[PDB]
Amino acid sequence: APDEITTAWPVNVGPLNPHLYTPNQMFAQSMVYEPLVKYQADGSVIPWLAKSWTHSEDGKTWTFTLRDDVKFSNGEPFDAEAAAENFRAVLDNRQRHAWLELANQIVDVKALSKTELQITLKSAYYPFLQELALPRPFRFIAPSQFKNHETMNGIKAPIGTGPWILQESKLNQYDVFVRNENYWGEKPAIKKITFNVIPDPTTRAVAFETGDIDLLYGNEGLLPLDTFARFSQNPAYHTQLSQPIETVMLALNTAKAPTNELAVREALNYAVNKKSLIDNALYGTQQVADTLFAPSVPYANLGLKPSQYDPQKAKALLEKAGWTLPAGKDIREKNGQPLRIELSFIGTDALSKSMAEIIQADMRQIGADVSLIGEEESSIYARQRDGRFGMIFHRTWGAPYDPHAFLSSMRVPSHADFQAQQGLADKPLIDKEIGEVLATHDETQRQALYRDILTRLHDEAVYLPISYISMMVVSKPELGNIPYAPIATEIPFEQIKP
Ligand SMILES: [Fe+3]
Repeated sequence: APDEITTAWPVNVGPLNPHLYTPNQMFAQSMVYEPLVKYQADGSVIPWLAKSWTHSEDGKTWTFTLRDDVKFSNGEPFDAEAAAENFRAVLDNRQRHAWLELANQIVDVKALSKTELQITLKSAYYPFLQELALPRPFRFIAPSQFKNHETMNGIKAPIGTGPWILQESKLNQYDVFVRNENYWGEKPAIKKITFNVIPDPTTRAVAFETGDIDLLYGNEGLLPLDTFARFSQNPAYHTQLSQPIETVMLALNTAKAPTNELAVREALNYAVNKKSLIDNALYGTQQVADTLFAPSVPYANLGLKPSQYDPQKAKALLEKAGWTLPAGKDIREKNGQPLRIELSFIGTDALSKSMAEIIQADMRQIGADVSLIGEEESSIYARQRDGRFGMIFHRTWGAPYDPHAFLSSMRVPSHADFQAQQGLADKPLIDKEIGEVLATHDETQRQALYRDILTRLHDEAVYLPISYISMMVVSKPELGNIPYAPIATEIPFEQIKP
C-alpha cells in the first residue's frame, strides 16, 4: 500500500478540539482544521479560507472575504456565520487564551453576509494575521459539532475543512487519518495515515529499523541523537535536518537566590562550554546559541554581544560580587550562603539529563554547585507556573511565534518566562514595552521597542542560551525528500508523495 504510510507519536492525537490545547496535538489539529490565512516560510501569510481582506485606516476593523466553495467534511457549508460562531465559541473561553494577545484584542466578530466576515479590534494589532494562522485556537469546526453551543466544554465530531479526516482512535495504540476526498484545495497523494502510539524515543527508533513505521518527523527529542547520527550514515535510511527553528536554553530565576544576582547570572553565561555540550550531548547536530533569538529571527538582528566560554571570567565575576572559596572547598560562599542552584527537569528525558550533567560539571568548575532535580512532567510544569526553580530548560516556539508571541506570553504569570523575570527591576517597563510593540504601527518605533526589550533581557542575563535546534526527519527512501512545514509544530503530510 504505497499510497498509505505509517508513522509514530508518543501520545494520541486527542479529541481534536480546535479551540483547546493539551491533550490535543497541534500537528493533528492542523491536519483537520484550517485558518483564514496560511502562514508561509516567506514570513508572510497568504489567503486560505479568506480569499482576500481589507482593513480600516486605524487598523482596528478588518473585513475578510471568504471563499464560497468550502465545505466541512460532513457536507455542511463553511460561511461567514460559521466562522463568526467559531470565534464566539473561542472568545467565550477567553481567559484560557490569555497567553495569546489576539484573544484579548478581538472585540467583535460578525458575518456581514454569507461571504463577508468582519472582525473588530481593541487596537491596531500588528501580529493579527500571524496569530490567525496559528494551528490553534482560531481554526474552524462545523458549528453543528458544538456542545450546548459552546466548545469550551467539549465537541462531538472533529469535523473540519482540512485535507484530512480522523477515522479511528484506539487509546494507547493508534490513530488513523484518511484523505478528505471532498477537500477544496489540492488532493494529497497519500490517502491513509496511521499514527502508532510509541511513548519511548528508543522504542520509536527500534520501530523504524524493523520497518514497522515509514516516517519519523520531530524536533531534537524525536529519537536518540546518537541513533539519529547513525541513521544518517545508513544507506538504507533517509534522514534530514532542517535549518534551525527555535532556541533551546536555560531560564534563570531572577527572583530566587542566588540567581537573583546579576553577577551570578552573568557568570553562569560564561561557564558552560556550549560547543562541547553540543558535540557531547547533541552529537553536533545543532548550532551554538549566544542570544535568546537567532540573528535570523525577525527584529532580532541587534548585534548583541555573546558571552562565550570563559571559566576565568566566570570566576572573577563571582569573586568580585563576594562569592569566594572557603578554605579547602570547591563551592563558593557569600553571607554564609553556599553558591547552590537547583536545575529542575523532566527526569525521564535522557537528553535533558545528559545536558544537565555537563552543565552541573561546567558550573562546578567555576565554584557553583548545581543540584539536578529530575521530576515527572506535571511537576516541572507546576514549578514553571509557580516559579519554583533556580534554573530550568526552556524553548522558544519558532515561526511564526518568534519573537512577538513568545515575548507577549512573558506577561502571563502562569508562564515560566514571567516567573524567571519577576525579580527584574525593569520587569514592569519590559512588560509595558511588550504591550506597546504589539500595538504600534510605527515601524521605526517597533524595531526600537524590540531592540530595547531583547537587549534588556540579554543585558540582564535572564537566560542562558544553549543551542538553536532543527527539525529532524527519518524516513524510508521510497517517500523521497520530505518537505518542512512553515510552522514548527505542523507536519506537512499533504505535500508527501510516495
Ligand atoms: Fe503550549
